[PDB]
Amino acid sequence: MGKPKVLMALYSGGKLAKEEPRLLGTVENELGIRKLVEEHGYELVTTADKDPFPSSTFDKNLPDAEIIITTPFFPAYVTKERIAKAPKLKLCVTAGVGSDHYDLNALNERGIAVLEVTGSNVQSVAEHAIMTMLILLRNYGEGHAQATQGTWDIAAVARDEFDMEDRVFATIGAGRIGYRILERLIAFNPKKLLYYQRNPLPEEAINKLNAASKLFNGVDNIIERVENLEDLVSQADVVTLNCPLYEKSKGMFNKELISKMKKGSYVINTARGALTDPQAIADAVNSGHIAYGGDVWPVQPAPKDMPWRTMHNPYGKDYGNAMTVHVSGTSLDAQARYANGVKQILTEYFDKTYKYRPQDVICIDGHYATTSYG
Amino acid sequence: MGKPKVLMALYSGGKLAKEEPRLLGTVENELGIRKLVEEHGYELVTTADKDPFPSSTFDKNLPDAEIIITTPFFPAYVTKERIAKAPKLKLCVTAGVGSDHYDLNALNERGIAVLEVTGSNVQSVAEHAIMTMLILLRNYGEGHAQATQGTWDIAAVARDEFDMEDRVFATIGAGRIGYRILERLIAFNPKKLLYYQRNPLPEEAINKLNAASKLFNGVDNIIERVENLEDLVSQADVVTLNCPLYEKSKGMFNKELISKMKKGSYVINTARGALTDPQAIADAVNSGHIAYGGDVWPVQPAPKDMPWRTMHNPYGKDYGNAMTVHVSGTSLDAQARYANGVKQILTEYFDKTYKYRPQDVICIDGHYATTSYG
Ligand SMILES: NC(=O)c1ccc[n+]([C@@H]2O[C@H](COP(=O)([O-])OP(=O)(O)OC[C@H]3O[C@@H](n4cnc5c(N)ncnc54)[C@H](OP(=O)(O)O)[C@@H]3O)[C@@H](O)[C@H]2O)c1
Ligand SMILES: NC(=O)c1ccc[n+]([C@@H]2O[C@H](COP(=O)([O-])OP(=O)(O)OC[C@H]3O[C@@H](n4cnc5c(N)ncnc54)[C@H](OP(=O)(O)O)[C@@H]3O)[C@@H](O)[C@H]2O)c1
Repeated sequence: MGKPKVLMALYSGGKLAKEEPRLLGTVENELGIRKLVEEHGYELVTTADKDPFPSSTFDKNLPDAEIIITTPFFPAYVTKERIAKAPKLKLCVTAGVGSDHYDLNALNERGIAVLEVTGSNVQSVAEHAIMTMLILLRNYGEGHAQATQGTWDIAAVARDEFDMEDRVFATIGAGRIGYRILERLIAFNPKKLLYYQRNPLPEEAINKLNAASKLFNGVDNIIERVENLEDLVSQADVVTLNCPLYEKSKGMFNKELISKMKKGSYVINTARGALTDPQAIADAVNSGHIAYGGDVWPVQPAPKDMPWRTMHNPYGKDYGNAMTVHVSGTSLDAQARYANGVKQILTEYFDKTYKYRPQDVICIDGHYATTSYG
Repeated sequence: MGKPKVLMALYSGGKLAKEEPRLLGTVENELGIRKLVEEHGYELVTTADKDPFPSSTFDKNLPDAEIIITTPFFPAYVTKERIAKAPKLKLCVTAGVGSDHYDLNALNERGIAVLEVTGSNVQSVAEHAIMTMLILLRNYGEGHAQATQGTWDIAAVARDEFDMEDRVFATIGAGRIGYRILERLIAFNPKKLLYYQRNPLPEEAINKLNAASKLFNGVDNIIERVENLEDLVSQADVVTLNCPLYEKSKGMFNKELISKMKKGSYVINTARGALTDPQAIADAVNSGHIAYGGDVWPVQPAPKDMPWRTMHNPYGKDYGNAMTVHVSGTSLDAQARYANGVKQILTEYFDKTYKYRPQDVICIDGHYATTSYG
């Protein structure tokens, strides 16, 4: 019978966040939304203590949580069991983009509204995917290692060092992030750009890439839709995952699909870790069939023993692994965007106007409100 | 009174090169030019033993060297002293691009011709410079470290993690590589692109970037020439070096010029290591004033104790250092290009037609033949 609770789970930044106000996505700085939440008579409970269910600080504040705020880089998994003891939950907001860590179906069954700050990090992840591509293709790991450990073995680096130019790049998903990856690839003079999704790209999108290809490289018709998944990964040197975890996309990048790729190919996954068969990825990196890079993991924070943390090609420890901890969507520039985004969503809710941006809505009124989840 | 000698100094790749025929830039594979050299009655002496002067295999074969072939990634320093005991030297060819390791003035005084495979690696280095930018700005080092050493400290990565978008990129040199860096930056939505050289860019080059800016980002007039060097580095978040080591460019990026940059700026140098004051770079990285990345060093191979091998920002060992061993110009795709390039230069010379590509000529007939050196 207390005040209504806003329960927010973010990662902790300690003294770093206390001295860097731009680290808004931290428990310390609370996205800057404390004044607003208290202006409207709500109790703001912010915590980084999100696991051991059901003993966490997060779990213990579920019974009076009206609004739940999470963040994908350090995500409180809002499962059916947890939704079942949050009886007055009305709204879930993701501080960022990516809401697979909710049980969206159980939330619909309760009429729960689910919002994201769609578009706050689309450019940031696209930069991360391009960086990953460049790091793997050009063998930055061994090139940096040679400089770090005092030697000068040019041939060890160059033996696995390829240009981006004249490679074939394929993307599973040409949405906001996927398409933005294609855009930044054009000036690298690819041999061909492939894409695979359930609907064909718009025309002016195909025309924009072809126009860019013509201006930069004098090449035309560089983009092409492949409709068979095995056919897409067979033709490509580099495949990026830029689609969502939507149930039948569970584990789609499995042992068989990896086997259909050329030996020495590259897999980038800044989308969702669970799109892959995680051990099949590790097997294929450690065998040298592929190199792998990305920042999303199947379980976050990732276990110490997670096989992706020690994957490498046979050539050496610094060959073929460009993993990072989940950071692309939470650069300082991105954090400013989605902190302001969470503030606008809460303002609309508190003022009881609910004039949300429609692209921000993931679930509402008991139904999905987007193709990005299901 | 033996046959005339072709003296070639390349790096060694051992069993790697013996099993990878694409490693043409190695002693093992000899650029594929042995048949041609012997077809014309020449003795091909290939060696990776290039230092201790005057005792090296390289030095000991100078007295009968007619053609000298070097490579910048592992360069035999053809100094005045060494030219003085190569009395029948006629031609020096660089297996790649970058000929600062010759004494070009002493070669002119002898009428020595000096050739490069201009353009063989322009795209490869531009990819390396962009990769370096992305690695430093986005804090890949700590992001990769966190994943490697079993932890999950999101805030440590994000505290120094910025987007490429809305940053100001400045290039010292808008030649083939510099301009190609600008081209690949456009789709990253920069705030502004600056450049600094002795002559203004052509018009259709300015128009190509502005056209690309308009198509991708809806922005116009994105390129701008700055004429004061301190003024260029004051305004920029990222400055790339893409000009040559031409005597008064010796040590230009010194303590003072670094001090004029904003704290937390970035310096990329895929050009020549000696463009910088090397210890001033180390001082400014270790103090955190800048981050630094690149693959060229003042002395190659770099000493074990070279300060750039252990530079890092105060935040940690994996902050602010993106050094690699000199590899960008020697990717497998690049090696195929400049091995064929060295073959054409030798064909023209052996057939005594000398129909060299004019862009390949660095010195000839006692004079410089390019603005890229002097
Ligand atoms: N690493 C990070 O920090 C970070 C940050 C934000 C987001 N993300 C991840 O990136 C993902 C999407 O990014 P976004 O916001 O750009 O998504 P988006 O804008 O919704 O675009 C997704 C695209 O993927 C396509 N797609 C959907 N299901 C597919 C399937 N099964 N196979 C192939 N293509 C499919 C969709 O087209 P059709 O509907 O026509 O198939 C759509 O065009 C999110 O799910 C999230 O997991 C990561
Ligand atoms: N890392 C690698 O593997 C690798 C491979 C190849 C080359 N490189 C390096 O990259 C350098 C050049 O690359 P490139 O082949 O693209 O050269 P380039 O085509 O000759 O272009 C050089 C540009 O720099 C400008 N410039 C010359 N001197 C300058 C100065 N003092 N200050 C500012 N700008 C100046 C020139 O314009 P103005 O004459 O109008 O000033 C010219 O436009 C080479 O010197 C080499 O050291 C590295």
